[PDB]
Amino acid sequence: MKYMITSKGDEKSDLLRLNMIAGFGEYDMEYDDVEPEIVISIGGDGTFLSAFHQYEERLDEIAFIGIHTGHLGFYADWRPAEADKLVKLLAKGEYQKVSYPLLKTTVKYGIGKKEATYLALNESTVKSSGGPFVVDVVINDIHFERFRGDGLCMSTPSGTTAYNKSLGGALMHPSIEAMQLTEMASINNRVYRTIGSPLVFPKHHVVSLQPVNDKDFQISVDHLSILHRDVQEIRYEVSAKKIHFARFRSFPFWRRVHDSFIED
Amino acid sequence: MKYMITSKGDEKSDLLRLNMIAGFGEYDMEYDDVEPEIVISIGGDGTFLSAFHQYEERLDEIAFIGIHTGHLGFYADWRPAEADKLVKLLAKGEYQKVSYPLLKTTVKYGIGKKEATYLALNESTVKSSGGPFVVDVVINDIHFERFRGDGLCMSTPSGTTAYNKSLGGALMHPSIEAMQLTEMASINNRVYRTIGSPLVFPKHHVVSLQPVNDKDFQISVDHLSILHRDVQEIRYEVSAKKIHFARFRSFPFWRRVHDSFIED
Amino acid sequence: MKYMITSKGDEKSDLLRLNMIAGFGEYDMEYDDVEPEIVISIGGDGTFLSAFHQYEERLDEIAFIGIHTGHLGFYADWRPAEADKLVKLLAKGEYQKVSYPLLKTTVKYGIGKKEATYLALNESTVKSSGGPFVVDVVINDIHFERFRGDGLCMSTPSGTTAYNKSLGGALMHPSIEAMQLTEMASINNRVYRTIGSPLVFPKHHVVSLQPVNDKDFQISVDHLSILHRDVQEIRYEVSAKKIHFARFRSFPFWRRVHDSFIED
Amino acid sequence: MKYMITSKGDEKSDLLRLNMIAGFGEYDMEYDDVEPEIVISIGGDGTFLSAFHQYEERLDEIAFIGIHTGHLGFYADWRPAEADKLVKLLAKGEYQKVSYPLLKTTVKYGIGKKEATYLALNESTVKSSGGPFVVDVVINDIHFERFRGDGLCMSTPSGTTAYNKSLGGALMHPSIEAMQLTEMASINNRVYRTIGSPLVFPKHHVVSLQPVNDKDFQISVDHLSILHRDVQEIRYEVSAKKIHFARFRSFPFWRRVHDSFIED
Ligand SMILES: NC(=O)c1ccc[n+]([C@@H]2O[C@H](COP(=O)([O-])OP(=O)(O)OC[C@H]3O[C@@H](n4cnc5c(N)ncnc54)[C@H](OP(=O)(O)O)[C@@H]3O)[C@@H](O)[C@H]2O)c1
Ligand SMILES: NC(=O)c1ccc[n+]([C@@H]2O[C@H](COP(=O)([O-])OP(=O)(O)OC[C@H]3O[C@@H](n4cnc5c(N)ncnc54)[C@H](OP(=O)(O)O)[C@@H]3O)[C@@H](O)[C@H]2O)c1
Ligand SMILES: NC(=O)c1ccc[n+]([C@@H]2O[C@H](COP(=O)([O-])OP(=O)(O)OC[C@H]3O[C@@H](n4cnc5c(N)ncnc54)[C@H](OP(=O)(O)O)[C@@H]3O)[C@@H](O)[C@H]2O)c1
Ligand SMILES: NC(=O)c1ccc[n+]([C@@H]2O[C@H](COP(=O)([O-])OP(=O)(O)OC[C@H]3O[C@@H](n4cnc5c(N)ncnc54)[C@H](OP(=O)(O)O)[C@@H]3O)[C@@H](O)[C@H]2O)c1
Repeated sequence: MKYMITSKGDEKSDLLRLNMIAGFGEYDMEYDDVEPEIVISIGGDGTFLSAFHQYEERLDEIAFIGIHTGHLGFYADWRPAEADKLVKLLAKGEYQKVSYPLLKTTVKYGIGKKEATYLALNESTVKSSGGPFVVDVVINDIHFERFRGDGLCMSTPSGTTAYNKSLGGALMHPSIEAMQLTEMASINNRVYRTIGSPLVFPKHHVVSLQPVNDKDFQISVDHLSILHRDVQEIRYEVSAKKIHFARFRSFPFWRRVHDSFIED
Repeated sequence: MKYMITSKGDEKSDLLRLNMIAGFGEYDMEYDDVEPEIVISIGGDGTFLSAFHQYEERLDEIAFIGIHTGHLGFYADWRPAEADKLVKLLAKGEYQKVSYPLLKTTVKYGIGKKEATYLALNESTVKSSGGPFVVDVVINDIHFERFRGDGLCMSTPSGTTAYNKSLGGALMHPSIEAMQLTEMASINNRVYRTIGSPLVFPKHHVVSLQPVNDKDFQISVDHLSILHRDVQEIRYEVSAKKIHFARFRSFPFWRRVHDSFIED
Repeated sequence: MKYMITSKGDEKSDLLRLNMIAGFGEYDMEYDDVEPEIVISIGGDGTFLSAFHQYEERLDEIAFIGIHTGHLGFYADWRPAEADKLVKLLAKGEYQKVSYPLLKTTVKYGIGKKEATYLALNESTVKSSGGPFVVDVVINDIHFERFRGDGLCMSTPSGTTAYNKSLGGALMHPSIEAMQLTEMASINNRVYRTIGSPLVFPKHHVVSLQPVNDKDFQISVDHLSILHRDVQEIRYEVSAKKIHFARFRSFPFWRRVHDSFIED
Repeated sequence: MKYMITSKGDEKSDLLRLNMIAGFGEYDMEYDDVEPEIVISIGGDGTFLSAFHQYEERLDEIAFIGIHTGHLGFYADWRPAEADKLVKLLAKGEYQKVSYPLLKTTVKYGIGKKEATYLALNESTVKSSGGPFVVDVVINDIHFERFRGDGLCMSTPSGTTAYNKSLGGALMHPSIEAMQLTEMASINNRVYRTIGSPLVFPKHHVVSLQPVNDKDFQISVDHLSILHRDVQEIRYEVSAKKIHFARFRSFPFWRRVHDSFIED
């Protein structure tokens, strides 16, 4: 079946890439970066995030795999030393698929726009253009809070180990179909009030951020960060779409969390 | 159908109880506190927790309802002024059922014991007998961390608004079948290391606490707190059992959270 | 003695300003905004911060007073209804002086620059140009940590109720001659490590931030926020300079904290 | 001059103790554990805390030194390998003295008692007898907050690296004459309100905890933890008394913090 390999582009990753391609030549197995059915990422988690966003229109037709050339990421998942074993396993068709939830982000504007929709594997965040940051937070059409602070982060389950974590969020097992909202430096006094706690939302729950003042926002979706102007609504929900992984071997989520934060 | 009413036992709750009983006399509707199919709690959330634990062997045959005589709890849910409307609605059989996940706790001992199993609607916690507190945390048979601190809290989704919240935990929608673990005053230096973050676990995941030193622990299950001696394992998992509520009207979880923490 | 009055510039503040000026005409008391000995701020804390920064070269020759036209700020301190009583008290010379510590910030560059020095009443912060943020933190010439995250905040004691607070910092009584450093969304895993906790530093302690990558930083000093380029060092220390307040009456710091965050 | 040595009482500490005593025999230098002028602690920080509490009536006449037989504590401060060098230095009278602030705790009761006063080098804490914990917090005679939660911790500056830290407190340089108050699992909703933040208090500020319900409290002072009954007031203040250290060499506080929490 058709595959492609992205590389971080340093000496180590390119050489491993060329080796795997040569390895794949002894099977069938066809290189195709337009319509791959396997996408192998070699580098780190940032490399892996770029690979996902490259093929974010073909998610239902692709199974991703990551190899880490340094740490040990949460998306890659294979050591360089295991590259040969992986070539043989991929070529044999010797894998089950595992799916992780994604986050759908919708930015609505005033005319012209032309709403934009984004898909995130880690998180989307919102901050001001700089700028006091003030939004009304609306959960399933009901006004929940007026947030004043530095911004908000909405994380997928596999994104919980990233930005979500730095902000005091929970780590959620990625079999849970949910998104998690954390505060960045909320202001709380006797007049301005936020929940404080991170909030975890199931599928079909919609979290809507609405401008109070100030309709310009710096919005991030994984690595991408853009200033959006004349924003009417930022709308968060668990995507109907999933990312599929090829595995292969047991490497439990909590073991990855252990290895990354406790040690090994 | 058979019902019973528990009261907080102050003047206000007893009178509302007697009124509802009189109200129920005009229907059928039979009072029975041994095998009720409806359990109405009048008081607060503590009243409601006592009602659940009274009937924790009959959960699959009961639908609970709470009335709050002060605040506004997360389990009750009806204002005293709505008592008459509720009598008519209960009597008519005019309700759908909503189910919340429960937490199963297993305490294993050395001979004699005779493991004990407990069911929690809010949380179970563990602290020392007093006492440095040190446990090994084992997730699905794999050693995750050695926790040193004041204790650990394992919360259900509806318990997230309680003890879980005070500890920095996430608020989780109770449609999510999960349990959440938070730290109490963890010790972290270059030698002792915990994850820090709260952890959210799906069904079938098992979290096991094992003594390092020190086999005596003060274990809480909702209101109940007991010193357990010669403990070999404390085992946490999402229960297969659920609590059923009678509703009635829309009162969304996030609206309850809003009313309780933001205002109204 | 010579005074001046700054106003927030809304209807309420301008009218109170003109009234106080008329009131001051019945005494002596001379209006002078070039070399005032009394600076009265009417508005909020932002108004007060602007007044301080206007006269930050004459601090040793000035006594500040704030009037709040809405809340209740930490710098103002007088209700509009008390304006007449304040005119008489100021004119009589009926006040003792109270001094608060200030924060000195030094930004060093590569040639050309021409180091810049700034004085802060609340805090100075550092974030990236956008941009992973990574700095080496050096305390009294010794390398303390490599910080990776969103930024750092260094707060004076009276600034602790502001940005410092949102970040998890301690509230410090302003009689303590100290500065406090908090983290913004620090990254911590088995490889990247920060202290986590806020750090409180006495006089003469120097905290130095040094670029790792990336020599461009968005630096704030109270309201002012500038992108500095080709930065070699950001240097934090308790200033030798103090701000002087005129009081008047007892309004204890902890009472102000109570009124602002608990209620009243 | 007269000295004494306490040991942790394991094989390693006793042998080092006997060696130092033999070493001290070649000077003058007299062993006296009733009225020592030098107290050397060999073990860890717990060993050191016991040594301080042994001689807490003679603080003004003593200079303490700690040797750590494992880690690296904040009070000891010398490696076993440096024991000989330390004997010679102590015997020569080749040291300046450094003083750290202490915390005075006063427990007032109803008749009989007979107030008790305690001195803490790390912290004093308060929790319930078990037991919802509810106290009124009164700062300099003014009611600041009604705290509901698990307890409160009041830490000295050198205690900030201990229990204070686990609770989210600031690390304070021990040249600052201050005490710091942190919350343990505070309850906060629209009805019950605490400050959240840690509070840092200068000398002469008095923090008073008063029972709301419930006059029984589990009070800790460093290692000591006692249930006090029929309590009317717990009163916290920076002590007029200081602990004196013998040094010797530069080992800056922030370097100790680095070594203990970052690495080395
Ligand atoms: N304060 C914060 O915690 C903070 C601030 C901004 C952004 N971020 C995170 O960085 C990600 C991408 O940022 P960027 O492209 O601008 O580069 P970046 O900030 O330099 O990347 C940050 C680090 O996040 C790691 N990472 C990626 N996914 C992760 C996951 N699911 N769990 C744990 N760590 C993960 C990456 O690992 P590799 O080295 O293997 O690539 C990288 O080292 C975002 O999606 C966000 O989660 C965090
Ligand atoms: N530091 C803390 O946050 C802390 C410490 C110990 C226990 N607790 C909580 O208290 C519960 C029972 O404790 P207790 O029997 O010993 O009496 P308690 O400590 O005096 O009760 C604590 C409060 O928790 C409220 N509560 C109960 N369930 C809740 C929920 N799901 N969400 C938000 N608040 C809730 C109760 O409301 P009502 O007034 O309506 O009854 C009560 O006022 C435990 O299950 C635990 O969650 C909290
Ligand atoms: N996430 C955060 O907590 C956050 C983010 C950015 C900036 N800030 C704070 O805002 C200050 C100025 O910001 P800005 O000029 O850009 O306008 P701003 O962000 O809109 O002002 C923020 C608020 O801080 C209040 N404030 C000022 N000094 C304070 C103090 N010492 N204690 C408690 N609150 C205080 C002001 O009160 P008034 O309404 O009376 O003016 C204002 O409402 C900064 O010095 C910083 O402390 C906080
Ligand atoms: N959750 C918590 O963070 C927690 C809970 C209870 C008590 N404590 C702390 O433990 C101290 C004594 O407790 P204990 O007698 O019952 O024995 P313990 O709890 O077993 O001792 C706790 C640890 O604290 C260390 N320590 C002592 N002073 C310190 C300091 N100033 N900075 C950093 N670490 C320090 C000790 O080091 P050594 O091994 O060298 O002796 C010991 O390992 C208390 O004074 C309190 O600060 C902390």
